Amino acid sequence: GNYNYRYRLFRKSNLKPFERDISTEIYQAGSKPCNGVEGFNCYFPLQSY
Amino acid sequence: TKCTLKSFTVEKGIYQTSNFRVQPTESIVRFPNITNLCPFGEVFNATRFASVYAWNRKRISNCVADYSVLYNSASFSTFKCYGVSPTKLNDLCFTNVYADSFVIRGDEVRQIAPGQTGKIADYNYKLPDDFTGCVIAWNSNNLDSKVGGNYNYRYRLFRKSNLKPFERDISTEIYQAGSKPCNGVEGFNCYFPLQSYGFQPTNGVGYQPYRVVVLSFELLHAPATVCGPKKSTNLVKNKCVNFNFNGLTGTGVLTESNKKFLPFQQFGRDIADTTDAVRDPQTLEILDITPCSFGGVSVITPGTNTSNQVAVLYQGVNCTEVPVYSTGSNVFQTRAGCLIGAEHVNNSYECDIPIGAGICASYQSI
Amino acid sequence: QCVNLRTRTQLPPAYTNSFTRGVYYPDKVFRSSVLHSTQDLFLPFFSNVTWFHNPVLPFNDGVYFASTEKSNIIRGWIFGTTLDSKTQSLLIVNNATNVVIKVCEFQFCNDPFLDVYESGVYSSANNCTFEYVSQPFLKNLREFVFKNIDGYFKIYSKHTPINLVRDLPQGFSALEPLVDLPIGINITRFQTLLALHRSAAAYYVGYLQPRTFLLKYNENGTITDAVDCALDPLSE
Ligand SMILES: *[C@@H]1O[C@H](CO)[C@@H](O[C@@H]2O[C@H](CO)[C@@H](O)[C@H](O)[C@H]2NC(C)=O)[C@H](O)[C@H]1NC(C)=O
Ligand SMILES: *[C@@H]1O[C@H](CO)[C@@H](O[C@@H]2O[C@H](CO)[C@@H](O)[C@H](O)[C@H]2NC(C)=O)[C@H](O)[C@H]1NC(C)=O
Ligand SMILES: *[C@@H]1O[C@H](CO)[C@@H](O[C@@H]2O[C@H](CO)[C@@H](O)[C@H](O)[C@H]2NC(C)=O)[C@H](O)[C@H]1NC(C)=O
Ligand SMILES: *[C@@H]1O[C@H](CO)[C@@H](O[C@@H]2O[C@H](CO)[C@@H](O)[C@H](O)[C@H]2NC(C)=O)[C@H](O)[C@H]1NC(C)=O
Ligand SMILES: *[C@@H]1O[C@H](CO)[C@@H](O[C@@H]2O[C@H](CO)[C@@H](O)[C@H](O)[C@H]2NC(C)=O)[C@H](O)[C@H]1NC(C)=O
Ligand SMILES: *[C@@H]1O[C@H](CO)[C@@H](O[C@@H]2O[C@H](CO)[C@@H](O)[C@H](O)[C@H]2NC(C)=O)[C@H](O)[C@H]1NC(C)=O
Ligand SMILES: *[C@@H]1O[C@H](CO)[C@@H](O)[C@H](O)[C@H]1NC(C)=O
Ligand SMILES: *[C@@H]1O[C@H](CO)[C@@H](O)[C@H](O)[C@H]1NC(C)=O
Ligand SMILES: *[C@@H]1O[C@H](CO)[C@@H](O)[C@H](O)[C@H]1NC(C)=O
Ligand SMILES: *[C@@H]1O[C@H](CO)[C@@H](O)[C@H](O)[C@H]1NC(C)=O
Repeated sequence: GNYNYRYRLFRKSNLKPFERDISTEIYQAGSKPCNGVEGFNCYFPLQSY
Repeated sequence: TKCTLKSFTVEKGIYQTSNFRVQPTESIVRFPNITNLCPFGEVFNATRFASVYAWNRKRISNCVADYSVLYNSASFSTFKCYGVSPTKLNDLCFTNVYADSFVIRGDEVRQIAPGQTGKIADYNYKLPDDFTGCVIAWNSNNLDSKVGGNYNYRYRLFRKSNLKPFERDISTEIYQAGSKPCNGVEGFNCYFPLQSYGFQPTNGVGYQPYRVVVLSFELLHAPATVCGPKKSTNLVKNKCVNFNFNGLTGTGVLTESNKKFLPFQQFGRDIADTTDAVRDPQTLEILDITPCSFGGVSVITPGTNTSNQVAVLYQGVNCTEVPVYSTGSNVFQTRAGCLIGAEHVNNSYECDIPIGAGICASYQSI
Repeated sequence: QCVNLRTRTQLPPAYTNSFTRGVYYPDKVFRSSVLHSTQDLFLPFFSNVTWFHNPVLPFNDGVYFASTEKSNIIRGWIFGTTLDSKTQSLLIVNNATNVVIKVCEFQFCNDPFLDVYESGVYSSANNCTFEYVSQPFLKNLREFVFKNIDGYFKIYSKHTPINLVRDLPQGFSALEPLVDLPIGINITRFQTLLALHRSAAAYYVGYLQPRTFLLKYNENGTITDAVDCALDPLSE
């Protein structure tokens, strides 16, 4: 199994053409502020293949 | 003027350069008071759930459903939405909802998913691989589990075939494992397909009871009736804003009106199909819509060869909302609009540069 | 609990003139002192309306129903295609206090009637989908228009005090919208419901057709006159 390839899964908004995003910050899916703490309604935006 | 005329010299006269309009300030939305909520409380807060092989089925239609409180509440151990993201349920909606509720073990939580196999997934409840909806699961050890054993709940383990998607089998017939016939009496090759859950308060995590409810949303060609509330806000007056009154969108300034809408109309139009009055769905009062002001602008100049100072005329615009030429010089309000950069005199001469309504200007200043 | 009666309900199927009745508001838009032309389903002017003095009648596109009712003998209506459990059936009843609308696969008897001493004209009621309860609908001319377009069931109603003896009066009165149903059923036939004591009812039925009309709106937004654009050259 190859897992060197990862893709984004969550974003605040869409992407303008020919842009690049490499930042890896926790995603505040719910109303609860994650404040950099992983948990409920907080998920890693990068998913492997 | 030079740019529009595309020249570096301008002769004496009046020229039309551009337009002018009042921009909207903010937005407002109006919608009815919102009522007839879907009864999720009687489902999730039900005192007693049914067994997994006899899962309770409930039909939901013709109500407003708020999934925001369900998503925000952390009391649910497992919250798995497959068809769509939970945040988008409040926006679009389907024609009906089906809720299937039961109680299972804590380890069998992942069996209730598309493309899953197991005793529950093949003998009690089955989900199609194309199923759309959500699944909610939460521990109920303090309630469902009994110190003497919650033997009431049963699970099916034995059947020749599997269970179809959204298919329930509750047959209590003695399963015949072998080819030896049985006269309703369990023997070597005959057994009861149903066995009892053995929940206790001290059994360990994984064996504790878990209440599980799956929600499936269906979109038959009948009109949709169940989805989230429509947000609203207050309303303002005497200011050009844009509005979304009950699905009717448009810009303008809203004032009070004295028209008498007959008790079942919603909005009124006069002629050429242009809306003039609306009724807000909450206060139930008749308002009036007026397009906020606009018009063309013009410049009066005596010629570049003579001087370099000009005057500006706004056509058909009241001298109340003009806005560097906001104050400038003395402002004159005339039947043709408003004029800035020239002085009004009490004399009367011949007409040099026509302006309108019997008045015109000339260079002396202007 | 439903049994076929002995005597036949052979009502004389007479014909009479519609005159200028059967006009309803086509939308919910307020207009003041204006002439507006619209194309929709209407009852043609001076048409031939059927008079019954309880058969299954076709529904077609829409139905105009009228009754010079006395002491509230008519009670409700039944709508469907096969009129059994094989297809969804609509039922409307106006009892003493409320009106009840149900959408279920009933099993109606061969001669439904409400009976007196609530609903017992059906042997069974299964797979119910839609329910609704509201205020009562009802010398007393009751006019109703029933339409079914793209899964929407529209009911328009009007009540009038009359003093004429026998037939429909010569006059104009628009029908205001009453009720909307967001349910999809391909209704093709219907039936009338009577509550006759266990021991002489007249109404009028007409059909709608697509055509163009011209309507006049007065200052207060009420329809006071109309013209049929396909009756005679002067109207055109
Ligand atoms: C089941 O009942 C509980 C208890 O009444 C509900 O939890 C309450 O929810 C309201 C609305 O969010 C809160 O204001 C209360 O503080 C909650 N009480 C407790 C003790 O948590 C719960 O919402 C009900 N479930 C459903 C589906 O209606
Ligand atoms: C929608 O809800 C609002 C708020 O509950 C209702 O406004 C109330 O109307 C009554 C009747 O005049 C007043 O006594 C209250 O003071 C009003 N409350 C507020 C907050 O304004 C309104 O009547 C409702 N409208 C409909 C059609 O249901
Ligand atoms: C420009 O707007 C002002 C503000 O409304 C107008 O002043 C109004 O004039 C009418 C007619 O005399 C009065 O009845 C109002 O009381 C005035 N309003 C105010 C706030 O003073 C003015 O007339 C408008 N300009 C023109 C040319 O009509
Ligand atoms: C007329 O119809 C109404 C509507 O069904 C009846 O009122 C209901 O009666 C049932 C009978 O058990 C009650 O369960 C409901 O709670 C009642 N609802 C309401 C809104 O009242 C009424 O009883 C009927 N009257 C007669 C004389 O048959
Ligand atoms: C009993 O009710 C169910 C559910 O209301 C009906 O199931 C529908 O069956 C049709 C037939 O293809 C499907 O297209 C629908 O999606 C089903 N669900 C609905 C309408 O919600 C069932 O047909 C009803 N039984 C009878 C005899 O009409
Ligand atoms: C249309 O509306 C006007 C205004 O409400 C009605 O005029 C009133 O008529 C009543 C008669 O019942 C008089 O008592 C009032 O004095 C009238 N007021 C005014 C301001 O005219 C009118 O009757 C309504 N109908 C028609 C056909 O015009
Ligand atoms: C226009 O310009 C010429 C030369 O630039 C000058 O002689 C003439 O007087 C000017 N005309 C005016 C100022 O009206
Ligand atoms: C002269 O014009 C001003 C306004 O520019 C006015 O107030 C004044 O009354 C006028 N005087 C006469 C004598 O007309
Ligand atoms: C209405 O139908 C009856 C039944 O045939 C007929 O006698 C009568 O002339 C018709 N009226 C018309 C066509 O105006
Ligand atoms: C009614 O029947 C027609 C013809 O069989 C069909 O086209 C239509 O979809 C049906 N409408 C329903 C079942 O609501």
